[PDB]
Amino acid sequence: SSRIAGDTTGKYTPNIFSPETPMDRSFSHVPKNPFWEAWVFRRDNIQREFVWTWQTIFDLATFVGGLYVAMYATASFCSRQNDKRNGYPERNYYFSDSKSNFVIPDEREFY
Amino acid sequence: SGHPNGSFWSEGTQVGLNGFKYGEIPLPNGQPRKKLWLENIWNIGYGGFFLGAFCLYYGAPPGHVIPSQWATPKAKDEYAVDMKMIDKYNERPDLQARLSIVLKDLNMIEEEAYDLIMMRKDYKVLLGLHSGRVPADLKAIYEELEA
Amino acid sequence: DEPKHQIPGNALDNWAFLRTYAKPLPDMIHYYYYVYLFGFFFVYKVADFPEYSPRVLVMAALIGSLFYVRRDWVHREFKDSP
Amino acid sequence: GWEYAGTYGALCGMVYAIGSNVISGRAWFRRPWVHVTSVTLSYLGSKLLDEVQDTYYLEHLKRVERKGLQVTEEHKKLFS
Amino acid sequence: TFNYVIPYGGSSSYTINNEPVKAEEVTVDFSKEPSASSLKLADKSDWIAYTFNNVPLMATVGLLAGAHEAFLHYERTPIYGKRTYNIIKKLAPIVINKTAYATLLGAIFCATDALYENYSGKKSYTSGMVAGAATGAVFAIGRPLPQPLVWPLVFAAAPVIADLFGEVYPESMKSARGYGTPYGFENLDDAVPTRNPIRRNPHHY
Amino acid sequence: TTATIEERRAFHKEVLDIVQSKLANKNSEWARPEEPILHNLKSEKEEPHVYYHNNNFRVTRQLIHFEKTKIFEDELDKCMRTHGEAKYRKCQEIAKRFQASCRVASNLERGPNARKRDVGFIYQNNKLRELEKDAKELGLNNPFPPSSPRTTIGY
Amino acid sequence: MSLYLFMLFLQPLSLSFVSRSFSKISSLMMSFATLWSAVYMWFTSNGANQTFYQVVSWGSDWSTFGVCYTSLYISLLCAFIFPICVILVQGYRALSILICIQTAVSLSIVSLHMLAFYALFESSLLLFFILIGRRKYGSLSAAYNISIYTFISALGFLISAFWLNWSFGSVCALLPNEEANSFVAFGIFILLWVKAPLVPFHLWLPEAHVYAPTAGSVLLAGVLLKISIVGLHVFFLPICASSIVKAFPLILSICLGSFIFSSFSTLKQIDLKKIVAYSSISHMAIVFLSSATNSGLGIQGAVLYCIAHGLISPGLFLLVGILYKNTNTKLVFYLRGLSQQAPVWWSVWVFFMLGNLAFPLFPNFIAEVVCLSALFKNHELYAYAFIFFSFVGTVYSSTVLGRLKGGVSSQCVDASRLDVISWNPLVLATVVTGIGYM
Amino acid sequence: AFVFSTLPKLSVLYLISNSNIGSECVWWGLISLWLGSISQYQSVFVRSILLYSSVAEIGLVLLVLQEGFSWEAFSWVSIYFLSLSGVWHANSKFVSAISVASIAGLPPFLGFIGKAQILKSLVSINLGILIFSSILAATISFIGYLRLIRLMYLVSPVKWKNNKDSSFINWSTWMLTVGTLPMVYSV
Ligand SMILES: CCCCCCCCCCCCCCCCCC(=O)OC[C@H](COP(=O)([O-])OCC(O)COP(=O)([O-])OC[C@@H](COC(=O)CCCCCCCCCCCCCCCCC)OC(=O)CCCCCCCCCCCCCCCCC)OC(=O)CCCCCCCCCCCCCCCCC
Ligand SMILES: CCCCCCCCCCCCCCCCCC(=O)OC[C@H](COP(=O)([O-])OCC(O)COP(=O)([O-])OC[C@@H](COC(=O)CCCCCCCCCCCCCCCCC)OC(=O)CCCCCCCCCCCCCCCCC)OC(=O)CCCCCCCCCCCCCCCCC
Ligand SMILES: CCCCCCCCCCCCCCCCCC(=O)OC[C@H](COP(=O)([O-])OCC(O)COP(=O)([O-])OC[C@@H](COC(=O)CCCCCCCCCCCCCCCCC)OC(=O)CCCCCCCCCCCCCCCCC)OC(=O)CCCCCCCCCCCCCCCCC
Ligand SMILES: CCCCCCCCCCCCCCCCCC(=O)O[C@@H](COC(=O)CCCCCCCCCCCCCCC)COP(=O)(O)OCC[N+](C)(C)C
Ligand SMILES: CCCCCCCCCCCCCCCCCC(=O)O[C@@H](COC(=O)CCCCCCCCCCCCCCC)COP(=O)(O)OCC[N+](C)(C)C
Ligand SMILES: CCCCCCCCCCCCCCCCCCCC(=O)O[C@H](COC(=O)CCCCCCCCCCCCCC)COP(=O)(O)OCCN
Ligand SMILES: CCCCCCCCCCCCCCCCCCCC(=O)O[C@H](COC(=O)CCCCCCCCCCCCCC)COP(=O)(O)OCCN
Ligand SMILES: CCCCCCCCCCCCCCCCCCCC(=O)O[C@H](COC(=O)CCCCCCCCCCCCCC)COP(=O)(O)OCCN
Repeated sequence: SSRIAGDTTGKYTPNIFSPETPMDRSFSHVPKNPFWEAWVFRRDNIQREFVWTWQTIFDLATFVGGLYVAMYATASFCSRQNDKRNGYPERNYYFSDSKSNFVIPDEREFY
Repeated sequence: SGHPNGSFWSEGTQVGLNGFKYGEIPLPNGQPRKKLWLENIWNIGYGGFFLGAFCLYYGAPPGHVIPSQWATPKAKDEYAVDMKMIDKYNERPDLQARLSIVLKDLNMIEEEAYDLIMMRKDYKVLLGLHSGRVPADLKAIYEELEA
Repeated sequence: DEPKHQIPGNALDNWAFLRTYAKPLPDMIHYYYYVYLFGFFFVYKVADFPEYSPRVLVMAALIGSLFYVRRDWVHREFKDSP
Repeated sequence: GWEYAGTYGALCGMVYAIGSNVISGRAWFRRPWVHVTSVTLSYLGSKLLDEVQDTYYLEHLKRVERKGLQVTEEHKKLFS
Repeated sequence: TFNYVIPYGGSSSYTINNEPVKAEEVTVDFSKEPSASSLKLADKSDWIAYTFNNVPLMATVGLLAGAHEAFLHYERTPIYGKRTYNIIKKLAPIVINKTAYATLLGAIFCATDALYENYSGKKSYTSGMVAGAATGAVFAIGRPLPQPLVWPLVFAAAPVIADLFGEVYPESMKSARGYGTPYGFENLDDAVPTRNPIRRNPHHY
Repeated sequence: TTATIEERRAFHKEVLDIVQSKLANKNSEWARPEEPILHNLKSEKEEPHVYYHNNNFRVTRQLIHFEKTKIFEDELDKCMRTHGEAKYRKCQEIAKRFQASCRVASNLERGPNARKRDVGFIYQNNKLRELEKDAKELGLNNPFPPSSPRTTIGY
Repeated sequence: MSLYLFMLFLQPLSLSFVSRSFSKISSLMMSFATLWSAVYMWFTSNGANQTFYQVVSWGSDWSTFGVCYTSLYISLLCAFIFPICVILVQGYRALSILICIQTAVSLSIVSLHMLAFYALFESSLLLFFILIGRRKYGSLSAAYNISIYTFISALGFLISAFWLNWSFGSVCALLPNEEANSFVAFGIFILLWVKAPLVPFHLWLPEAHVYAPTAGSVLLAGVLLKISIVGLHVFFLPICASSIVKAFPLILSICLGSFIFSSFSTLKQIDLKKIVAYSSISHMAIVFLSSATNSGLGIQGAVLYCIAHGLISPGLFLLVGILYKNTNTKLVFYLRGLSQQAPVWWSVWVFFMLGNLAFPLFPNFIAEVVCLSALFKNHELYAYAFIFFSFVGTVYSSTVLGRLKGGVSSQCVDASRLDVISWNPLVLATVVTGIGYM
Repeated sequence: AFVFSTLPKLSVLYLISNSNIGSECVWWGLISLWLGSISQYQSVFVRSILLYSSVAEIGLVLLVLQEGFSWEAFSWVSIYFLSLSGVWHANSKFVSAISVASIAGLPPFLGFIGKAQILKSLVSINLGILIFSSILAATISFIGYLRLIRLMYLVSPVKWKNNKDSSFINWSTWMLTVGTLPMVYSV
């Protein structure tokens, strides 16, 4: 019911007319399950079940936007500390409103 | 149980192939397996890459592949000069006071005194002295320690 | 058989909704004629319009885009009734 | 202008011949006469395009000098 | 720099400044200055006056939208069949309601903008965002759940785009010329012009 | 400090002369300069020839600094391994020099956002000294520790 | 340099004249010859020439090509990984598409002109639209995603390049120009934001990798993600440093958010290629942030970590492709007992997964140490944030390994001689770089 | 359709440039750009896609020409003629694919140069709204061009008439591929 397809000698021919099923690469293919396939389809196409609810907005804001806000605040604090550490004047960052034009330290200058 | 013949130093009980490497079946008469089309080209090309990389990493003159190799002797000479100068700085307290005045104008703390001795020949100090940012006393202080 | 997307709604109800697009179709020259005429006169009048702030212009464009009704929408929903 | 215009033109004539053969289903070596003709005309055309570009470059230089752009002798050397 | 040892870019001295030098000897401008009507309309001092000056744009847009829809309805009604109902009684509510609601939205936008700028006392992005937020809130009074969020965001975002690309963008790139020497770099030896190029005359249409 | 356009163009011409002088004789170490081109330009990018030359000089200097720091570390390790339990006393000087070399190498080209490298806790120690002086003279109570004689093996 | 460019132009040229039955052999020989030409370019590149090792121009500013530290590493990496792509791909159509893509990408790396960089890099726009949208195994949605994302980001970059060419008069990197404008800085930045997958512009990469062929995935992960750092070191940092320092808190916000959310999204994956593709996105953020510090450590560490990624992720993608050939499945839940069924494949899979988790004997360790050191030079908290959330990667990698390792399976799915030949160079390069020959 | 969507425009552009017919209003070119892009994206039939592309591009070219950039519009009209020649006289899929790529503005072909001229002229006049709109509308139009590529090679088997009368079609495709590097000086 089966036969060896591969030939190391190089005399390989595919027996498409052979009564016996070749032991080709498809021999070892996984059989698969109907419900697992539908679970895969459901999980990939989870945007179909997306619904805007106040709970969904709450979750998205509190975790994603919350983490962005926390990271931005921490980065701003670190920049302020580094400016105090280095001796630089308060730097004009994009959303900080500063009446100083200091952006890039002059290498030649001693701070 | 135990060992097969009762002796640990007896011939192995398994004759044949433990497994089929790459899944290939040994030929009946001992005929060698025909080599794959890519084997020669693959070995030549990738072995050439690795051999050339080895040769260039080790054969090449210093500073050609690894720039830091070039700097090693120059750093030795600079280390000797810096050693002499820092030793002279520790001995002479009059120079310490002058470098204290130089440091303050450069917004540097006193402990950075060794640092200034180590940045004698650098973009910052060399150009600041020309421009006027660095006090001209630093030139004389450097010279008094044999430059 | 393969996993497939669920189609909301019944087959005949959806087909009935789609069949409401099969209505007498006017020819587009009637709309185009009026748009051409009023557009020519409109371009003549625009050169006399007062200069508006960019912010107001953008808000007016947004309002116009929101208020614009696609020609198909009127097609499906038109009723010859009071 | 460009110092590699003729070589480019010859290669692009080869591009014409081979592409015309491939689009029609023929092999690249088919219709050999088309190759020579394409190469020669493409080389001549690339050259001619280069002189045309240079000539209008020089005309623009003359115009801007008349208008008041103070072009130096080296800048006049930029435009052949 | 293009090396792994020292930082890329460069730095400019803050103490050292470079004297401005004119891009050309004689400057001829083909860009006309703002008209007095533009300054009048842009004036937000009196919020009522500012609102009444800028609403005709919104009313115009609402009238075109209503006319479009009303013509789409009129085109469909059959001339060959006599109609029991009056067509203008059907069509007038369309145009009138579209124009009125557009004018109301534009009025909220302009009034809130002027009121915020007066109270804050400064010209800022925030005035446009707040006026847009209020206008989008009025847009979504009784609308389903995503729309209370999305319309305030869109209507607020619109003035941000208008400010960013209508005011900040032109002012950021006034100095750049494209002819002669680069604005930052005049030390470089480039052909220096007696006069700036005039690619077109001041417009008059 | 103000730069007129005339002076800027004169420096441009002089830099062209420098480039011509360098071009006359071939040099295999052209991109490893031993001296910078001195200038008073607001931005070094204004004169491209000075920019690249001084950038190469800075790179050479930093490579030398790195190798020097490795040297200093080697003698510090040897001195530590030689003395034994007397290391803290006898290796104070060599550690001092090694940490100074580390600070030089790091701080000269730290970058726009990078902070100063505090090898040996010298800047913190100085800050504590200033704080203690001010607190004592002004009668305040300092919530921070007083300055330490030694905080690391050297500095 | 000239030899490398000539060979890069020769590879697509050869396909037109080959017999169409010798195409695979000729393509493999051409790929190895290009690798040798790249080694020659490295040989003729003297470290004494500190700014640029080599610069060549062929009659115009657009034809200006040059190699620097970043360019040389990335070009050697692409020339190293291309032959593996060549052997994995069968058919004249596929060979033609992949050769044209590689020629365009490799010409982009050495280009010194922003407009020529744009022209060469986006020439491979339809080729991926056709490649990812191939008949049976491709998805049109993914091709649309990648094509549209690339088009919008590259058009913004093009607008910034036009403004620079108008103002300065030149857009070549070798001419020193500086700008403080934020619009032009954002125009250049948006390309980097999209090409290096950075949240929320990372959605194109997953769909592309899953529905691209194994050779296509190998090239995409290996060098096309690295094109962002060539653009950053060559065309953004020299001119747009003021804007990166002005926006550094925002840059850190976006980078660290990308790291965290990509790590969390990886946990929700059931497809092996998607797991590797999301690991790539989390890995890109450290590179982008380390370069953005504009320090000597950051640039070197980023290029090193790019090399480490371009040696580790192609191996994982290749192993997954081999397993999919053997099993016709990519779902982790179908695949069990792989340790017993495929000991040789499992060993290399575990080795490369350890490499992706940045264990010491792997190049990812050295690269990560350097990048974290640069972040620590900026601030302590910056490094601490990245170091902690690295544990999320361990969770999903360990869960995947545990799911694959054991169970009951009735299929011997182990790699053949061709497959082992395919990954041997990557394993050797990984070891050699791991012991410190970075 | 091909000859009367390209040839008439050159005379109008010359008349506008030479006789100073320019207006300060940018609404019409902006409306042309946005309407053309959105209608191209929403149009099912292939002829409408190609027709709306011209509306968008001619609106953008009108915005450029009002500001006095005559040279760039005179190059754009010729590059557009060559680019549209192949898609309109569709005989081979590959020629039509190159033509559609050229119309999109895609880098390896001469169409990139022609669009680049117009876009480069835009950044000079420094009108931000126009540039932002240009980017977004260009993306929207690119989706329709991608629809055109999809229809030929990625939807169904395609069989066309064997109308072997490619008088200048092969030359036009050759010119689109080749001409990029000689004309690179323009942009
Ligand atoms: C009595 C005669 C009746 C007419 C009365 C008026 C007569 C004309 C008088 C004067 C005419 C000149 C001025 C009129 C406008 C020019 C248009 C024109 O004439 O073209 C010929 C046109 C017919 O041409 P066609 O080729 O047969 O139709 C092509 C379509 O495919 C048609 O097919 P379709 O309808 O089936 O498909 C429509 C499609 C067609 O697409 C368009 O309409 C393109 C319009 C885009 C904007 C146009 C450029 C705007 C620039 C304005 C410049 C001024 C301000 C400057 C600063 C602004 C900066 C942007 O759009 C849509 O799908 C619906 C959406 C509409 C806007 C889309 C943009 C949405 C953005 C909002 C985002 C918010 C959503 C967030 C939440 C989303 C959740 C995910 O005739 C008209 O439509 C005129 C109707 C007049 C009503 C306009 C109402 C407002 C006008 C001013 C506001 C400007 C915004 C434009 C709104 C839409 C206008 C189309
Ligand atoms: C790049 C940057 C861009 C910047 C700007 C770019 C510039 C833009 C513009 C540039 C445009 C370039 C792209 C377009 C290229 C033009 C298209 C094209 O390639 O041709 C299309 C066109 C398409 O031909 P087709 O596909 O067969 O379709 C036409 C049908 O047959 C329809 O049939 P039909 O009824 O219409 O027949 C009429 C026609 C069409 O008939 C034919 O085409 C049939 C073939 C003609 C006879 C075969 C030609 C014999 C010589 C060919 C040499 C091939 C050598 C390869 C093998 C080596 C053999 C040893 O007959 C003709 O050939 C008229 C020409 C008369 C010459 C005939 C030969 C005279 C005897 C040889 C003279 C000298 C011999 C010296 C040495 C000879 C041995 C090497 O090709 C021709 O018509 C060929 C005309 C010339 C024949 C070749 C003569 C060359 C002279 C011999 C070589 C000596 C060295 C050359 C230098 C010195 C010159 C004297
Ligand atoms: C002097 C001594 C001689 C020494 C030699 C020196 C000569 C110098 C070079 C001369 C060599 C001849 C050139 C080849 C001519 C024919 C090429 C061809 O037909 O393509 C496919 C052809 C093989 O296709 P095929 O199997 O025979 O069937 C084709 C059927 O006709 C239709 O089959 P289908 O219906 O099934 O279509 C399926 C299609 C799937 O559908 C698509 O994907 C269509 C997509 C639209 C085009 C692709 C957009 C992206 C292309 C990027 C360009 C690639 C280079 C990237 C480098 C960056 C450059 C900035 O897939 C393909 O066709 C292949 C995909 C990859 C090829 C795309 C590259 C072709 C670019 C345009 C070709 C030139 C035509 C000129 C026309 C001449 C007059 C008619 O050639 C190849 O084997 C690979 C392409 C080789 C590319 C070299 C062409 C140069 C283009 C680079 C532009 C640089 C400017 C030009 C300067 C050139 C140097 C001066
Ligand atoms: C399918 C695989 C089957 C085959 C298995 C192969 C088995 C491999 C054997 C493991 C090798 C372990 C050797 C580790 C040492 C690394 C070798 C090395 O790097 O060579 C050094 C020379 O050093 C040595 O030879 C080390 C001696 C190895 C033997 C020492 C005792 C062996 C105990 C192993 C402990 C090693 C721990 C090291 C941890 C990093 C090169 O010297 P340099 O010229 O200075 O090169 C520059 C440095 N750098 C590489 C970073 C660029
Ligand atoms: C610097 C150059 C770059 C700038 C570009 C613009 C300048 C253009 C310069 C080169 C122009 C070359 C134009 C090439 C046109 C291609 C030739 C052609 O079309 O021939 C046709 C001509 O078709 C005709 O209709 C013939 C009638 C006219 C014949 C030619 C008339 C010549 C008039 C004299 C022109 C001389 C110039 C006058 C003085 C300047 C034959 O093809 P068909 O038989 O119709 O079908 C082809 C079928 N198939 C290919 C698939 C096999
Ligand atoms: C619609 C979308 C958004 C809706 C939902 C948003 C809800 C989130 C709001 C809370 C977010 C966390 C708190 C951070 C913001 C606090 C308020 C900002 C003001 C601020 O900067 O104060 C600083 C907060 O401390 C700080 O520097 C930050 C401390 C908190 C960060 C650490 C806590 C989480 C750690 C997890 C890792 C994340 C960070 C990784 C680096 C301390 O004031 P100051 O002395 O700096 O002076 C600065 C002058 N205002
Ligand atoms: C294409 C940009 C469109 C923005 C997209 C954001 C997401 C859309 C969501 C809609 C939300 C409405 C839009 C708000 C965006 C503004 C950012 C808020 C920051 C902020 O509030 O500060 C203002 C300035 O920022 C500003 O208002 C100017 C900042 C410019 C916005 C950011 C530009 C880059 C964003 C691109 C992200 C990627 C593009 C993909 C969309 C206040 O400033 P103030 O002067 O009033 O001081 C106050 C004195 N009263
Ligand atoms: C809301 C968070 C921000 C999201 C961005 C996250 C991090 C991106 C940073 C990229 C780094 C370089 C980019 C330069 C700046 C981009 C955005 C920085 C934040 C920002 O919007 O600052 C604004 C200034 O920038 C501007 O005025 C222009 C903003 C960018 C324009 C958006 C689209 C431009 C497309 C142009 C295409 C190419 C055109 C070339 C001619 C307003 O801040 P402010 O200083 O006014 O302070 C007022 C506060 N009270």
